[PDB]
Amino acid sequence: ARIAGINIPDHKHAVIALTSIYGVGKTRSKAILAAAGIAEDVKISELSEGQIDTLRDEVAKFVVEGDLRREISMSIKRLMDLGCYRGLRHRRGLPVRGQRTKTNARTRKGPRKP
Amino acid sequence: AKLHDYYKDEVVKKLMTEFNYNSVMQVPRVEKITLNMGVGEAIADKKLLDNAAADLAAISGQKPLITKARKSVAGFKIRQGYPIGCKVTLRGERMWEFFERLITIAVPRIRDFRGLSAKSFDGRGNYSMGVREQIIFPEIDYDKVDRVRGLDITITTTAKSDEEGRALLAAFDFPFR
Amino acid sequence: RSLKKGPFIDLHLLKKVEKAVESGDKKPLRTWSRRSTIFPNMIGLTIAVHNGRQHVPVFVTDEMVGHKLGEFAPTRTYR
Amino acid sequence: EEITASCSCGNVMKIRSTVGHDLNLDVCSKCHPFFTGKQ
RNA sequence: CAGGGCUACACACGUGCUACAAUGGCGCAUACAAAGAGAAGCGACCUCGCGAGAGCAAGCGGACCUCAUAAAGUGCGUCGUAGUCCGGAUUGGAGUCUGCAACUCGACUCCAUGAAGUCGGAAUCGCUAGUAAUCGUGGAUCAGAAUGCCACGGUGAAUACG
RNA sequence: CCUCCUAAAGAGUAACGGAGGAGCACGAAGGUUGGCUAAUCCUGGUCGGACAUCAGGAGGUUAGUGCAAUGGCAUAAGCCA
RNA sequence: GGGUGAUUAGCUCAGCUGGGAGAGCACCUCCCUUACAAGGAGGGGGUCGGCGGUUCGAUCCCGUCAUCACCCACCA
Ligand SMILES: [Mg+2]
Ligand SMILES: [Mg+2]
Ligand SMILES: [Mg+2]
Ligand SMILES: [Mg+2]
Ligand SMILES: [Mg+2]
Ligand SMILES: [Zn+2]
Repeated sequence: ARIAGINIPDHKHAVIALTSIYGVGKTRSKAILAAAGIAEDVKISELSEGQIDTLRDEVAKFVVEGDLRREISMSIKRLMDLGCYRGLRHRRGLPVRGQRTKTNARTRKGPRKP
Repeated sequence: AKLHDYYKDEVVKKLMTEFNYNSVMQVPRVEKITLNMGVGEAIADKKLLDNAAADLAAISGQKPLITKARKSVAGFKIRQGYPIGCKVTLRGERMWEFFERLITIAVPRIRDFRGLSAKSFDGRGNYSMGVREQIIFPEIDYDKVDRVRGLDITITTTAKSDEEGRALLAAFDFPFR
Repeated sequence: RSLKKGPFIDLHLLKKVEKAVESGDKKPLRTWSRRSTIFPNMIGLTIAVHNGRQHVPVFVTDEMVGHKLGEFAPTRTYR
Repeated sequence: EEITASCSCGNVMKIRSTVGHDLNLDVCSKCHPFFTGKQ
């Protein structure tokens, strides 16, 4: 099952096995299995060519895994060439969405740099 | 045999009509294809190279060949004449088989693909490229991984210029941004 | 993400848009306001954003679609 | 040994490969999003 | 008067919040309160949007109407020990409503992302019965927010030789 | 004890003259047959880095010769089986 | 002049017969204390005086230069 990238998930319920691939999560998984008419309590055992390519076509109706990555990259390049406040915080590693820079921003700032 | 014959008719006539050479032996043909894997972190684990050689003899059909360390350097803490890396040379029928099973079924399983680069030629008509993952070849069971060991490919041809080699590979898919 | 149904723009900046477009590149454009949203008619303009004491000469590029003035001009000198 | 690869593009293609097993694929050289990807 | 700034950030400490999981998390069916607030206010009912919202207008100066069908709890089916369906930061996009105003700044829905964290060094805090702990809710501030303050309810322990 | 210069183009030639090494190693590093040709730089190439392993080009002994130096070595005295 | 040993974190020593830099005091951040010192937990700090070199590679191996310490400098 070389679908959507390198992931061959196995022995999972498909409702989580579709979250297992980058760029696709829970609600998208539920909608894909509804559009393919697949029960939630199935396993990846006994899977066929139809059960590959119907899933891949229904997810190829969606933005996945390569162009999403370079879309994030192109948004970041657009903000850096913009030189906005948010672009400056993206380029210098500071929390963008209205946080406090003073205390406890270590997800964005990394570990403590003395 | 397939892409060999595909060359033998279409690429021969295509390149000859492109560059209007004096003769057919003056056309670029692919001469050999070599494959390298630098196993260097096996300075301690002696069988890391042994299993990497099994991996390359699963990718290729033929048994590989180890490489001797040319001259000792302290920059990489190696001794001269050390079990240091493994290569496979390919000519002829297995070479065309490897190119077939490369360009059909391996390039699109590269992680998050976009087309290959342009300036990757030597200048005298050769090509080389390096991979990151290694289940891009089908001969690797996914439950057999033990490192993220990549490898690099060299297509050595008689292209008298890199632009001639570019037009040689434009007869193939050869993604080409 | 914001500004539901019709954005909010400025009176005097809106006037100075026509005061520069219909009357040529006289000067850089001087506003004490940092609010209005960039429309593609404004391409080719030197405007000024005041940061607390000082103006910055903002030029507008094509990909400034839903973007904002003070979003282009931060107001904190660092280090 | 010569095997047969087959992708989702309908491209049934027999090749020599040392897998020792028949093959299922999606993307071939035919019908891959390369030119649509560049666009 | 306009605008920037207490919301900056090489770092330490205090107060707190959410988890690190299986007594847990999920999905479905599911029964049991209190004190509150309300007129420039609360907002049932229906229709569209998966949803956060929009229109209509009943009633209520109030034990009648609104906030509103609270949650752990019980049965079933589940994931069977992993950074896992645990956890939710950070970030891209698309939204909604508020308010002249959301860049310096918010609140929420969704799509996708899934870092460290597998029980915490020396030290340190509370607590004698419906409390310790855990789970919800209401108010005041306000035009908009709570993990903060004030108040209420559900379940509900251990130990005291000294 | 070995090597160069001082040694004046045969040999040799002193000084508390100027500069260096040896008191070992090898069962292959020896014999033979068949065979190969290095250093350094540039380019391209995943981790990979000024420099590991791959391919090509310039170059053509600057490299190697168990070790100090000198002589010599391509018919190789260097390297592989 | 001449024979012997030494230059290392802020301070003081072992690391030199060749391939990872250790010990003690100090420094910095926490902790108990009304507050220091002592005490308990946790970190980083050198490019081994300098110039050249041999070797794949030097704190270590070799030749000078600056400084320090020691011993000699007798017959007259
Ligand atoms: Mg008491
Ligand atoms: Mg509190
Ligand atoms: Mg003579
Ligand atoms: Mg003579
Ligand atoms: Mg011979
Ligand atoms: Zn295909």
